[PDB]
Amino acid sequence: VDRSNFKTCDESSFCKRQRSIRPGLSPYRALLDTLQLGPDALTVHLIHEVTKVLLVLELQGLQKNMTRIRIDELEPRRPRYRVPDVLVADPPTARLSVSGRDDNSVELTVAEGPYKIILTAQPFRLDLLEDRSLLLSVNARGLMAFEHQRAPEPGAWEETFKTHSDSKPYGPTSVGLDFSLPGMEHVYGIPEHADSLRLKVTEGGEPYRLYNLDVFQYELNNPMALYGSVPVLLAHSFHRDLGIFWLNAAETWVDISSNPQTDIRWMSESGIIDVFLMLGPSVFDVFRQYASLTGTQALPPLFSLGYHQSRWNYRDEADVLEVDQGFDDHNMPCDVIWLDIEHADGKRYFTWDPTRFPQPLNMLEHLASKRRKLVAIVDPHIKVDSGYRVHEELRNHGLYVKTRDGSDYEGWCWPGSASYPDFTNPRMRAWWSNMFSFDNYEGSAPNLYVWNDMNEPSVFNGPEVTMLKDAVHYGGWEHRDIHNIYGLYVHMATADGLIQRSGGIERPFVLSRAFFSGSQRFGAVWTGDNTAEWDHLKISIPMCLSLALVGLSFCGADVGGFFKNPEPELLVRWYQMGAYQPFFRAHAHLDTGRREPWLLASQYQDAIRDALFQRYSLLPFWYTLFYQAHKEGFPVMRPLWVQYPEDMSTFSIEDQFMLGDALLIHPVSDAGAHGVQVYLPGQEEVWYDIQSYQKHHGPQTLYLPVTLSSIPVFQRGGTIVPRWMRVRRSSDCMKDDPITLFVALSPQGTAQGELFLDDGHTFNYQTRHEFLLRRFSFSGSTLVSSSADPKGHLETPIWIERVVIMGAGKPAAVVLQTKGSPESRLSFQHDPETSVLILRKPGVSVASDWSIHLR
Amino acid sequence: KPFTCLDGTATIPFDQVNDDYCDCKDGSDEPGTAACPNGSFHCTNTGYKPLYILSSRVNDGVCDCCDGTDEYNSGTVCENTCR
Ligand SMILES: *[C@@H]1O[C@H](CO)[C@@H](O[C@@H]2O[C@H](CO)[C@@H](O[C@@H]3O[C@H](CO)[C@@H](O)[C@H](O[C@H]4O[C@H](CO)[C@@H](O)[C@H](O)[C@@H]4O)[C@@H]3O)[C@H](O)[C@H]2NC(C)=O)[C@H](O)[C@H]1NC(C)=O
Ligand SMILES: [Ca+2]
Ligand SMILES: [Ca+2]
Repeated sequence: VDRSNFKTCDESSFCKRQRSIRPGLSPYRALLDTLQLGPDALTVHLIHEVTKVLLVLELQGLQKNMTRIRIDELEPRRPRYRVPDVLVADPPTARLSVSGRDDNSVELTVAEGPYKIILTAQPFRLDLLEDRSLLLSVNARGLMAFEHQRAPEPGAWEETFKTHSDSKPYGPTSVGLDFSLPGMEHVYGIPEHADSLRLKVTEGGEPYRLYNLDVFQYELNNPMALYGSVPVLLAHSFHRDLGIFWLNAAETWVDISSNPQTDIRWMSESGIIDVFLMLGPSVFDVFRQYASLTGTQALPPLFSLGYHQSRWNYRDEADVLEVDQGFDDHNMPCDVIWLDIEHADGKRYFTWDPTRFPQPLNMLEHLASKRRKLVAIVDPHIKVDSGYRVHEELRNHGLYVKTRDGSDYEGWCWPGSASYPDFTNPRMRAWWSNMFSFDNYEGSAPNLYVWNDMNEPSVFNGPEVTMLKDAVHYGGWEHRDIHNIYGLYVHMATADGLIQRSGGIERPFVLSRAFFSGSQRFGAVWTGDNTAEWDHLKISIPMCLSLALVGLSFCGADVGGFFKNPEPELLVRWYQMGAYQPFFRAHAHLDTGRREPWLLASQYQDAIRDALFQRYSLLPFWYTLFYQAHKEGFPVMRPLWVQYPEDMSTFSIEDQFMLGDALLIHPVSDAGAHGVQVYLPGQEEVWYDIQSYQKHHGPQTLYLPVTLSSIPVFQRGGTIVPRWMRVRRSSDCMKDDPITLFVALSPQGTAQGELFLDDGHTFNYQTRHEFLLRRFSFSGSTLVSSSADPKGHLETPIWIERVVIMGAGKPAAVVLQTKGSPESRLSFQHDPETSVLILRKPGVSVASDWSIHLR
Repeated sequence: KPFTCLDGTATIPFDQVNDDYCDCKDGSDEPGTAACPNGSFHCTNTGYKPLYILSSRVNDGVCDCCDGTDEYNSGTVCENTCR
């Protein structure tokens, strides 16, 4: 990084003004004579004792253990921004009742208890309790600051950064508030930062910054703002989980301090104070709470969970077809091949280079014959060219972002001079969606999906490589008001384009660089332009875990690193790490050497093929975890503390993670490693090494030996993992194949697991209830398949070809019972050394109820 | 009467030959299906050069043999392109 291109808190006038306020007696007080209580909210006026500015507090109890606090000016010169399109519904409220009242305080009960809110009038404070347990305080350190709008102080008004002058017509309008979390020492979230999963105290340095920015050659372990911003913070202790969602789309700085107690301060450039307090008590309760507000992860089409091969750039159609054929000649599975910016006509999006891609439909038909897909890049910057139809239409319809003088903003990006469509305008989004029809996007087909890059937006000659603060958007809002949702709107409009081009039948696949709260509803995200170095391989875990905690489950990092050339050992370890992360794509910068996996020496090719085969065989498990994310809002990739909340030794772990509740992964992430230290948690828990079947009792730190082909993965006792053991060239080839169930017995001789199946790519699971959700359960010598959702029916040829039971003794006989058939006897194999029992060919449909009895 | 794997690893009845479950470590009991991870399917390609393909390419929905015999129960109907 060139740090001089990005503002520190002292270089952002509003951050410097807010941060200069230190703990003390707040000048704000509530005027209790103005208190009004209704069934949905409590409202009361607040006054600043010195300036006499009046604000309005709207306090609400909400269903599912949440509280909403909104503060705005009582009589503003002009309305303040309130974030649209992020919340999926108007949250259901819970009634507040006055249970206590004096001259300086009001005690409110939420519904019939146990939650209570204490409003103190002077100084203004809110305390949130469950019975007699204080959960959180608001304005405890008196850091609330609401800069009222003055008539349209260094840098309070006009402000320059480098050569860029922000005219700042509305002057200082920042808002900020502090929260106290007694009993909390560990906080997480607020992505995107290339930093530790457990957030650091910011007292002696910079606050964490949330401002979507394109940071060239970003560095590690620092609080600089990266490409996306999710203003959600989680707090974990042995006793409880809490969440804070600060709904503001302006540049935001977050200060974290410790005392046991953690204090959090949010400071935003503009808008209102709008904050949701998610009171848990469990971390799963917090996930459900946040999902009720911003929605859940969109169910990926199955192919998007396979392996993606990309680079900047494949040369032409012949290169794409040679890469396709390379995977098949080297028996390596791959679902998608990607086309970066050189596929277009001079970076005019929605076009094709006429020499390199003259016949895109023919290229797409060949990929379709191999049951593969293609992804093409489409960025939100439009070349200024009178011969380019997209530019002419957007210019003619006034759909570009404007400068204050009313002219269309022009900046520098990949096509040279370019304009920026105003994605905050709902008509611009409708136009964009419609551009993805097969009639408008000539050369596209149903196996062509999309990648949105540079959607911060990236502006090469702009301040901090983004758009001017005082550019003007739909409704007269300034760029400063909306910045962090610009990328989300690009992502949303593209996803809607792919749904609509199919007549609403096909599920979309869109990868986005920039994001905000709610982006989980539109597709995948990735950690941007990382580097081919061991420390960047390591940091992919805390970065994708920080995203998973705040709802963005479909995350990944570029396999091999984007910048520079990885050594073969690093490329192998990166394939192994990526094979166990939700979004799995190899990508590389323009000046790097080619790194298709068959270009390496045989030892490296073989370790990469092994990692690809592991991933493809686990697709039924991955698909089921994503279905659970889509239905419940639970993360796919999880920190160990989510599964072991009372194990304080797991609270900062970031070199290991879990997939659901069933697999624990510790990828090798150091050159020349001959072993790894694996922490296997759980009192009375057992773990099975999935390669050797060796059983290990928790809690312990195991030193596991490793070779180049090793991927340290353990299955938790008590779980059933489904796999497709017949690895084929792509997921479409496999999606109707038989399943093998891997049953890992707990010390009590029990196990359970689910399996979701559908057609792999449409909305039929929701519009026609065409799916299966099975529950597999093992207890007392019997394995049973039953329906976990009887509404789902699916005609499928999928059958159970095998059952592998770890921790089982040798039976004398194995009997299968299924409705509509006579009783069956199965053959079996048993290894007495490992206590692994293999049941041969059950032969039963996955859609049927059945039971297998041992002895 | 039984079948012995070409590698000598097991002896199974003929009913476990092409039964869509892998019983031989060499894949020799499943020459006609996709059940074995290391098996091979023979493209007879009558009137042209014969080819062997991976067993994972039998009924994968992709036309691998020029005679189309690898796709017999997948839904993909392959045309004869041997010439
Ligand atoms: C909204 O908030 C309410 C209130 O917090 C919440 O209900 C509570 O859920 C917790 C579970 O998270 C309940 O706690 C249990 O209490 C019983 C006794 O009443 C205990 O037996 C339970 O013990 C288990 O867990 C312990 C560790 O936590 C283990 O040590 C033990 O061995 C057991 O396995 C557990 O403590 C609590 O009773 C309720 N409280 C009320 C008032 O209902 C509710 O779930 C939240 N709702 C939503 C939608 O978020
Ligand atoms: Ca067989
Ligand atoms: Ca085939």
